Amino acid sequence: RKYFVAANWKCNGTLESIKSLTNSFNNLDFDPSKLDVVVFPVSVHYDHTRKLLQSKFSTGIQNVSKFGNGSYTGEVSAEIAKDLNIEYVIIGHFERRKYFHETDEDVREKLQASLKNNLKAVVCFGESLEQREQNKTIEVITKQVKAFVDLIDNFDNVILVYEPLWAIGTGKTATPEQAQLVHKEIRKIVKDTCGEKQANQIRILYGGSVNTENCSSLIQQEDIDGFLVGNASLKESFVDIIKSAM
Amino acid sequence: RKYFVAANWKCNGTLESIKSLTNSFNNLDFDPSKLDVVVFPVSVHYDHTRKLLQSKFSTGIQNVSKFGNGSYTGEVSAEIAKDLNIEYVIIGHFERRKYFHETDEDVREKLQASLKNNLKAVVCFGESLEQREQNKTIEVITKQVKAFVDLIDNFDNVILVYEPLWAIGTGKTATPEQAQLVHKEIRKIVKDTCGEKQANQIRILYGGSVNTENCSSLIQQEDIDGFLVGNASLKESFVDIIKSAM
Ligand SMILES: O=C(O)[C@H](CO)OP(=O)(O)O
Ligand SMILES: O=[P-]([O-])[O-]
Repeated sequence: RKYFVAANWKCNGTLESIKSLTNSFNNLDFDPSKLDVVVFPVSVHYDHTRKLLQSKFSTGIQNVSKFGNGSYTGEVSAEIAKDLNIEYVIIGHFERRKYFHETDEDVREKLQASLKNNLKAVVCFGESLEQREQNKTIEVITKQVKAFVDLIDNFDNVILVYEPLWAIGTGKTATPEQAQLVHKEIRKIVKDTCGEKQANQIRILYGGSVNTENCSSLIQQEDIDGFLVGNASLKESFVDIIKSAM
Repeated sequence: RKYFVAANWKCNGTLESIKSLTNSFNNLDFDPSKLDVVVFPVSVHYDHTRKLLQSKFSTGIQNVSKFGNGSYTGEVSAEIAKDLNIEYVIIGHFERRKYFHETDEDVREKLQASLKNNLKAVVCFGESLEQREQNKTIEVITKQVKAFVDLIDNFDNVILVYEPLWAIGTGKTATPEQAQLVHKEIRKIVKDTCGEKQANQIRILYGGSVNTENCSSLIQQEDIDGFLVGNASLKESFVDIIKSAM
């Protein structure tokens, strides 16, 4: 599988901080045919970020609308993303499910709209602390993945992300071994639902706390194909996280 | 009061269509010291739009986060807007109340963040067909305005918009006089919750259907200080709607 390292800048940045951060990223010599490196700035920072990053970096946005063009004040359609050659979208991030009540059906509709417009999708899911302590991790992830997985018609163009919500902001820690087991089962669902080749092709990223210290322990696991990185991707040392995939 | 004519492009535009439309808008000679004219493109179109419009046109975005900077994937904070010199935000548009379940409390929180970060805000509210048919227009608008109105300190920098939801896709039609009656009531609510001077300063825009054939009849009404214009603002003839306020 081609490894995939993504920077989710979330709701952070200034014009000047992005100028310095993108300059630092550009100093890393990597081959984009060997690994994908994608930066997801805030929507209003996209043009600045895409201009400042060298062409080896891919870019995307952090959300996309389930509606197409029309009377949807504040939304960005997949059609507008296509017209701007915004290559990737994040869908289903836990912060959208938590604060903006995004549902599995919304994730399905956004994936559908994205694929129809030739956008590549980074689709997020994962179980809560209570679900995990109830031994419901596989029931929860299965339902979340089955909400959308039958739409995938090209297994390079959809990238899955496991978010261990039980170990985000809970004072709990996931280990590489724990993450590897969930990733194996995610790949088993894709297998079940879409077939063995397709399952062995798709990228499944880890979306819990990634930093320069733990990144290699994660990506060296057999079924962990890269990361969706949050706060560590706002630092110049994010290049060392990319190096773990090189 | 200075009149205020705003283009809510909603979720519409291509880079090419915006190049043509902004060129047509730039041909209109008007004096921005006498009239505010504000364009609200989609977030990922903002940079292109602001570079293409002469500064006589003010610009803004169609939504803003209720949260500040941080782990809010997909949101745009008021701090980020301010660093980009985005001048205006729309808050509380009925489409966000409808499709994204934005509440009065969300509107308040977005307004507080916006004003904290020295943005100007276009704040929308209005009653449904059922509410009007139950004779609850004033009760409903009083509650919607009182959810946020105490946050306003500079009554030039918050602009209210009445959206007659009862006449939007209902087959019902608001006459300019019916609009005027609600605008006068909104101004009375501001007078009694804030003060007389405050109420006489604040702009109250009509946010129902505005086109080249009705704009003159609306802006002549005493308590109508401009418009938040939808589909008609995607047309070159929007310049004639601007002229009606000149
Ligand atoms: O990966 C995301 O996009 C996350 C959600 O937590 O951020 P972090 O890497 O800091 O945990
Ligand atoms: O966009 P509205 O005036 O129909």
